[PDB]
Amino acid sequence: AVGACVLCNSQTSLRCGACIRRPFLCCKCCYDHVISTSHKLVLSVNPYVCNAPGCDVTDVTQLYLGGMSYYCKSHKPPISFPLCANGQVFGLYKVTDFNAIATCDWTNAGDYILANTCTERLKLFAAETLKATEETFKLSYGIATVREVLSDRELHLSWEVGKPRPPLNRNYVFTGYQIGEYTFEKDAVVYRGTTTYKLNVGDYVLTSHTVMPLSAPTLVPQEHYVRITGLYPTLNISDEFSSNVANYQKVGMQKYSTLQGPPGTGKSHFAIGLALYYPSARIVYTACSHAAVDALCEKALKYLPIDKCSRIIPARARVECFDKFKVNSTLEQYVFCTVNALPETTADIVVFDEISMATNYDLSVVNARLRAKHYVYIGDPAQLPAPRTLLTKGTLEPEYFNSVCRLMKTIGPDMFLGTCRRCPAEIVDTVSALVYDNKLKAHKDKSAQCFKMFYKGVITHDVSSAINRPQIGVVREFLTRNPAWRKAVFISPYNSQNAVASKILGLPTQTVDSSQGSEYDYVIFTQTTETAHSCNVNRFNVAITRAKVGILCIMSDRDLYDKLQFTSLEI
Ligand SMILES: [Zn+2]
Ligand SMILES: [Zn+2]
Ligand SMILES: [Zn+2]
Repeated sequence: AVGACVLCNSQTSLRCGACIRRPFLCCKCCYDHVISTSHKLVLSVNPYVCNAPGCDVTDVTQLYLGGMSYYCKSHKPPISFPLCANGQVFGLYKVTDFNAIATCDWTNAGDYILANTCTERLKLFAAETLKATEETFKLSYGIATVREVLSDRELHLSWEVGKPRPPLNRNYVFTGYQIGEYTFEKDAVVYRGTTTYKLNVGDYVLTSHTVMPLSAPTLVPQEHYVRITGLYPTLNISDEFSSNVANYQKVGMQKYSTLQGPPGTGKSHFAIGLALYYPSARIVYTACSHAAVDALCEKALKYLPIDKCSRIIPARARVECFDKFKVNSTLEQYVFCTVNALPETTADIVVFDEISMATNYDLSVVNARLRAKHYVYIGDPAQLPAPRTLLTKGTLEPEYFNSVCRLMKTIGPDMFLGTCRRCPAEIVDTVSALVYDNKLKAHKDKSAQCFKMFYKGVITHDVSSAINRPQIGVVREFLTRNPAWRKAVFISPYNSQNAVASKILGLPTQTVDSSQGSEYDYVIFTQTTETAHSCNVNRFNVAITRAKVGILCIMSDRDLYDKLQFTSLEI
């Protein structure tokens, strides 16, 4: 019951009992929370409530200080002072944005906009409130019961009555009962057991968690040094990494640094190269996803001592991680760990990659568990953000993804990798104009294997996941005449479309959001629909920037189709 205001940092003992995170408020600000919102319960060592028997008066605007206890207007003694007096609430040591953040439901984009345009402490209140609201609601979907078990990879499901049903994507992970975590893909449903337990009938919940509080800021205050501080540069750096030396120096002359790395521009190369320039430094490589850390591991396995590297895995192990480094050895000079599994340690340089996919919660967790001399944030605000499962009204723009992306979109990034080495020029040219203001350059020539076709087709829906069978049919007609594409990866914005494409075409499939950070020779993309999800420029950017040799885009949107600097196909 001891703390300081979360708005002006004035110590007090008053906590709001209506806020889900019960923050500490001083006497001057508590008055504005209570007199401007619906939040009227104030908490202290003793609940501010009428102490008279049988009274339900909890509104502090209706309460009075009588003697040492608190009473309402119908029970207060003659000599009593109003608790809410002189723009203050009685407490020891005797706001609009805070009010919005405290009263919002996190379903509108404006909520997330405020949560990133506010003060740091407010940013941390919003983050923890959001996570809480996300969790307190994950308990309101129906439960799953197995009708019949057909194969080892497919089941029949029966859903509970009264509650809504959660979608069947990997984003919606489930805990089985403790038979292990499970994911489902949309009659028959495909099941994926983190273990090889033969899911039987009579078996049966959405994963959840407990919102631990936060303490560290999203970004530590910036520090600009006069020279490389805390690190010892080499003087014989491989020529393969020589282009990044001027950037590798800025990292050492600053507390934190921002790198915008468009697709195929060499982000992982910059990351592992930072260690070769500082060969004595302890480096923690972290990201929110397991695939990102594994990508950084695979890159290290080529340029770094395989004996100074460790892949930290959570004891609760769902996906397969990297199995070529020492597992769970925090003592190594090179530690590769997801944010949630971060140990409480120290380092010289911390590298946080895939920053577009980070939440302000993740950023705080890192600035806490990891105390370091230099933090490096690598990503691209023109790529996809982390899913905000409560956001249903409005679109979150890149400047509101997190604090780092806001910086990259407002003041600019500290470093910008401007040469794409992966994609054919046709792709590079298209994205450079679409999201990079023509600042992205192409190293490769035009492949002449980048084609586009405008075909709206027919849109069917499995619940809400979209499907366009006619667009799959067009792809089938294309594969019969382009054999070199039988190895192509099918990519779409919809899981259901991918499922239908797997069966009809036989190609490996991937959603755009799951394709992020992956590269492929040939890519086949069907927009499937003309929706805000299907036409998002970040999503379209990621999708087409996956191809190294060729791409075929079956388009549903006239604008994005015209912008594709590809050869048009007819059929
Ligand atoms: Zn205050
Ligand atoms: Zn409140
Ligand atoms: Zn009373």
